This record gives sequence, C-alpha cells and structure tokens, in this order.
Amino acid sequence: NQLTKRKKPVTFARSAIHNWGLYALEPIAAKEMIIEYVGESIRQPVAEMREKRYIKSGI
Amino acid sequence: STTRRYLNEHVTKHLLEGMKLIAREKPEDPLRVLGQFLIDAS
Amino acid sequence: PVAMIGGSTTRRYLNEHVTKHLLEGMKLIDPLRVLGQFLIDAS
Amino acid sequence: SVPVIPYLDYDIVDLGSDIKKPDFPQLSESHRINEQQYYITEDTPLNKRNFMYQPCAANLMLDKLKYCGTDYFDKSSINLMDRSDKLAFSLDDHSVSVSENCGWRSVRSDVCMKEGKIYWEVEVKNVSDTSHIRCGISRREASTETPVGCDFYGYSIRDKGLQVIHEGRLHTVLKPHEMQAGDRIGFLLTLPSLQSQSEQAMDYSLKRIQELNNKFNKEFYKFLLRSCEPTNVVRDQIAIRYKNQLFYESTDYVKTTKPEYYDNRDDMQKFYELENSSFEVFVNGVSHGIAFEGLTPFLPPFSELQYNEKFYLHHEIRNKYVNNNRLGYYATLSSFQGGTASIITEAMELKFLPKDVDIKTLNDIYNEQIASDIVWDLIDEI
Repeated sequence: NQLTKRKKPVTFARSAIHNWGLYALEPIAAKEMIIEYVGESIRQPVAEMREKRYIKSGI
Repeated sequence: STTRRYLNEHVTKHLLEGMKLIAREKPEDPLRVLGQFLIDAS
Repeated sequence: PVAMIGGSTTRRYLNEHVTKHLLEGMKLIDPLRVLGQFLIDAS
Repeated sequence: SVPVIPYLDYDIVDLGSDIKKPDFPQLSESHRINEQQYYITEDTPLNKRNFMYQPCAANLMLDKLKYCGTDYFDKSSINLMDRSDKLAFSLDDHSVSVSENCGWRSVRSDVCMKEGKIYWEVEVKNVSDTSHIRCGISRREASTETPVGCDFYGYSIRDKGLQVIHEGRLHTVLKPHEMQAGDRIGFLLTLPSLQSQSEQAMDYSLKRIQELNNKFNKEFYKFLLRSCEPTNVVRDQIAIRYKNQLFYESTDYVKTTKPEYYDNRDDMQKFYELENSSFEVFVNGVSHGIAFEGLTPFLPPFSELQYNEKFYLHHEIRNKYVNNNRLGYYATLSSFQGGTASIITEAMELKFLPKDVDIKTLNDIYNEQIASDIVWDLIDEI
C-alpha cells in the first residue's frame, strides 16, 4: 500500500509467450518500477509442502 | 588414511566399549579397572 | 588448569584426570594386551 | 589449505576464573505461559543450509587439533543448535515453547540413539483447544523448523488421539488417549544391536554397486558404495569463531529417497527395516502396544553427507556415505503456537517406569557421548 502510488498502467492479457502475460500500456523508460511483487509470506518448510501439494493435484 | 585404516578395524570394538563403560560411574582410580578389563578383552 | 579448559562441565573430569596419559600411552602406539598397561603407568 | 586457529584471551582460563568455556545462550524474555517466564537464545548460531553448530573447547593437550568436543549442560536437555528464533525455553521445566502467534516448530534432544534399549519419558505440561504438541522421534538428518513426521527421518505422536505420524500421515494403530494438562509420554524405544545395523549397512552397500547399475559414469559412485564401511568415519568437523566466540562447522546429511531393494522373492519393492523395533508410548504408565516395527537401519549407506559432485570427482577425496559420532535418532519435541511440553531425563523425575532390565536413560548414553567424541577424535590426532 506504501508502494502503490508508484506503479505503471500495465494490463494482463492473453500472452504471446504462454497462457497469461502482462502488457505494458505506456512507453516505460529505462529504470522505473513496473509493479511491486505482492502476495503471501510463508517460510521454507510450509512452502515445501505447498510446492508439491498444488502439483499433487497438478496446477 | 593409514592409521584410520588399521585402527578402525581394531580400536572401534573393544576400546570404545571400554570407554563406554567408564562413562557411567567413576572411582578414585578408574585406570586400574579398564586396564584390567582390556586384559579380559584379549 | 585443564579442569575447565577441557570444558565447563562436571562430566569434564576426563581431560585432566584420566584421558591425559591414556592419549599419552597412545602416543607410542600393535597388540591390545600392552595397551592395558599403558592404562597403568599414570598410577 | 588453511592453518589451525590459535587460542584467544578467553581460551586459556585461570584457576579462579570460573567462566564457562563456550559462551552461554543468554536468556531474554519471550512470553509468559504456564505462569512462568520462558527465555530465548540470542547470539548463538543455528542450524541452517543443511549444516549445524556445536560448542568446542580450546584443548591444549594435542598437536594437530587445538580444539576438541565439549558440551554446555551437565545432564542432557534440549540441544541449543536445533532451535528456531521465536522459540523459548526455561531453566525451571526445560519446556520448548514457540510464541503465541508463532507456527509449527520442533527441537531435538542431543541423545545419540544407535543400539541397545533406551527409554526416556516426555512431560506434557500444558495443552489447550488451540494448542498442539507432537513429541516423537527424529534423526540428525531431519531438521528442527519442520514438525517431524514430515518424512521417514522421524515419527511423532499426535496431540489428541495419538495418531502416529509418518510422512504426514496419521495412523491410529496404538490405543488412543488424548493429552491433558497433567500428562506424560514414555518412549519405550527398542533398537537392535549395532552388529544388527552393520549387516544392513552392507546390504545397501552390495546392492547399489552392481546389481542395478548396468548418468554417464557411475563406477566412481559405485566406488563410494564399494568402500562403504559399517562404522568407519570420514569427518570434517572444524572449529570456527562466530559472534566473537568459538563454535563448530560440523557437516550434516542431505535429504534422500526411499531405500527399495528388490528382493527376488517378494516380487515387488522391499524396504529396509530394523531387527524388531518397538514404538511404545507411556501415557501415565500403561502399555499402548507397538506402533513401529519399521524404524530404519541407517548408519553409512542410508543418509548422504554434504558431499561435492563437481569439485571433488576430478581427483585424498572423501567418501559419500560415511559415519560420525552424531548419527542416530534423537529425542524430539515439537510445539504449535505455545504448546508447552518438557523432556524428562533421570529416573528420580521418572514417575511411571517400566519393570525392565535394560532401562537406559539419556545420561548413560550422554556420558557415552562425552567419552566417545573425545576418543573418536583421539584417532584424528595421528
């Protein structure tokens, strides 16, 4: 939420590489932040189970 | 490994069991009883 | 002395009392029956 | 390539100086559970990157080693190396306790359990509806931050119902009786002899060399399982200074797979299990049956050390599956958001002892851990 004001208007659409990819909606210059990575925070043993549990079902 | 080759066939069985017995309880001289027990090892 | 340099433990008696001349009987070492009396020559 | 490290100002100690030889894991206030103040370890190193840390003493009597092994505590208790950073303990009950918002961690106790009949009891000091406790067994191979029962390097006991844990599964094979605020768990742990382990060690040595081995070059991996000797040790345990004080960089085993040797008779994968192991709990001193006959036989060929595959194959060089004085299953205790449980060492604090003849506590083997580790490195001095 601190680094939300500094981001770029890039959208996601159907990718030219793979299933889903991001499409930069403006001519970004050399060293500007596109997007802060956001998500969970979970350590190495609990993410060791999730590394296989999703691929046990097969995401 | 030369001393590690020769001794580990020999020193690991009896002298380690001789030092696993003196770890339990200790008299005022324990050098007599383990020295006696290694004559029993031969 | 070696009463605490070998370790800060009441089970660290060994590096001063017993195992000093047990290793120093092993600094010449061979059979096993002569090792029973290299256990003796600290007494 | 490097020389041995000399002695410093705290190393050579005066007679009246009763300072302790490795520096104490200093106590600091974490939380207040069971109306006691539990305390953390602040400046000591902890086991990371598949390694461990161990106290050393500046031994003066030897020429090659200026450092040999020693310990902090007089009797056995929780080892300080396998510890989290939000995990707390005390000098009153020696219970391990993570914080109120902390997660599933575990701490092993440093008894090195190889052969014989060894028995110890585990105090269950407190349990809530939101708190869980998994006291059980784990190896030196298995680490501390994961609650054990994640792999076959350890088996634990569930909190309610005693569903015996193996690879994340919950087997209700014993008699179910849940923990309460005044409970205790007694691990009657039958291990067979070290001669019984040593002949299973040649069984994985002789069946990984040439039975299924026809990668690009595997004779040099056959050679490490050729020279896979049942008790023999290639140890790299060197002394390092760390946070102004002396410690060890002792090698630790890396994670491996299931040993499945094809017996021709069984027409399937056959597993390596020990000679009649027994996994019994004493919930308040009643027999609950035997859970695990299948404790693994592990010492050279079942756990793989920290070994180098590319630096080392060009050439002197050590062996892949060797031993040390640290290999074995360990007295394990896990906690969940502050589930307080204690390990109990000596028979005066034992409340429910079995009539047995081979009742051996930690401190018989812990004194054997002190007396062997010196003389496992008195062969290193030559």
